[PDB]
Amino acid sequence: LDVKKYPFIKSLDDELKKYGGGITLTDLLLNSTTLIDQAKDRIQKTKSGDELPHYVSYNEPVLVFYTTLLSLAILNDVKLIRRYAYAEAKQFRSLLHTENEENLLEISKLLDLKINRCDPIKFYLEKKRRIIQKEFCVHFIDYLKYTKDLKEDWKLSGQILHKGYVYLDKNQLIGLIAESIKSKIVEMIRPLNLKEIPEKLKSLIER
Amino acid sequence: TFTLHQGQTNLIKSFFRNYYLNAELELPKDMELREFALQPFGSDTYVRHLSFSSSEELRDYLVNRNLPLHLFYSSARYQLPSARNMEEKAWMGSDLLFDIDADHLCKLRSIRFCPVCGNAVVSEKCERDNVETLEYVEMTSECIKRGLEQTRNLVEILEDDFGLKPKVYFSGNRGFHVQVDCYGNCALLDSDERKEIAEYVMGIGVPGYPGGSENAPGWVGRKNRGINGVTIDEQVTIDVKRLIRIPNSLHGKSGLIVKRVPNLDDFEFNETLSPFTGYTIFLPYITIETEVLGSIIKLNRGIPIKIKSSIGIYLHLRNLGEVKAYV
Ligand SMILES: [Zn+2]
Repeated sequence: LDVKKYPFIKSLDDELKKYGGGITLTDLLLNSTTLIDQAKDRIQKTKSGDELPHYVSYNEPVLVFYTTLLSLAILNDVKLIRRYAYAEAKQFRSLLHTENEENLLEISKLLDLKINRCDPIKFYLEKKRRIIQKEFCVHFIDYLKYTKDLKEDWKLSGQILHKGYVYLDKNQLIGLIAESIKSKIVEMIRPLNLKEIPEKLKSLIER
Repeated sequence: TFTLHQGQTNLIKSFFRNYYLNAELELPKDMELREFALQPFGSDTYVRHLSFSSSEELRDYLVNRNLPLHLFYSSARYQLPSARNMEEKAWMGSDLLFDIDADHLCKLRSIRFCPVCGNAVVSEKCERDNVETLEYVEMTSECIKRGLEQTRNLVEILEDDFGLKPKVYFSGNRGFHVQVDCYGNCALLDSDERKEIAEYVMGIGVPGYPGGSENAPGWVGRKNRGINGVTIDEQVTIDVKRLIRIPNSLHGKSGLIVKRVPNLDDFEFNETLSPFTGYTIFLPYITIETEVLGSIIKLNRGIPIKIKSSIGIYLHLRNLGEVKAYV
């Protein structure tokens, strides 16, 4: 699993460690030049509505991730936080669409999704004019939880459940992961809004 | 001057009392957490918010205090089954229920007459005799078969797709009721999630699967097997707070037990679904010819008849006459 691609994987404090002890994000921010601007850009690219650049395109991805979150936190724009998390998750999707099976399965576990592999089921579909097959299955109870606030496409009726489990294909699994990620973000912003920040840092991120 | 003034004692209530006196109702272990309700005879309104904690407690209340024409218990589990306010009650899980929608399924024949002159009235009262008119709904075995089908398909979807372990029960009158005693995180399914399952089982959003083998695993195979959705009453399923007519109770509209069907194939719609024995003298209100418990019975207004208790009670609760005596 590439932390360079999926920043959220790594804990902020685990990253802050490599910079010293008692190192606080603001401390780096106050002294870093690029960071705050890299965040500002991201917040813009969304404020405008343009594709967000993958995190691998950065030098300090993890640090940039947490910084754009901490900025969103300081900005105080629910509309923006929501607008961002959507654009953000979209971006991560693209990355996953090229990820390994074992890898996809890992982000789920990390993201708290109970999706696993199972003796895939094959059946003749009429749209593909060929046999289709699903190998990923979630338990119907959970699946209902996970899809509670999604769209009609996820409705259990259009689904394929067998022996208590709802069968999924890679594309589906991804969309599900993409979904938790979108939420994970909104949740990751809270612990940053926690402590008090320096007036100097505030004004910097506001300009 | 020599006219005897003596009221006919209700034998029906006798039968019921005797039944409940020895009947062994199918009660949940978490009895103390469920609210019991009951519609008494001669009263349209329910006697709710009761709460027992022993078969005996329940038995005594019925045989001594109030006799139920209809007897249920909430599907929901509470902490204060007796409380009056939802906030006080404290819901903490509800069972998963399904009920074959017999109203939609069968379309049965009904009749409105005057118990006195035994004529057909359209209105609710008979001007001639200034009496309230009655209504008879002929329940056929053709219709019971229709319900038994859907129940079959239902148990399939329940076991095959959701991997659950359903329990089937005769409604006691017009159809069936399937129930899953799920206590897991299942019991906490919100009404909306429940509505999901309901639509799934009803084949709502379900597409057709033109190609699909009969051996597909879900609606894929099912659709290709002729089945296009189970006919249930969603409201029952989506309703987190609902009354489960207690298994082994007698259905006020038939006097038939709320028996549990273990083999849908063996199920027969006889007078065997009635616990009552002896014979009863029945006095028909009207001359009619109809199917009763899977058999045609010819009735003539006024002419007493000595039939089995089963049919007797049945025909009586169905508004076709009165059970004048027992043997
Ligand atoms: Zn009349």
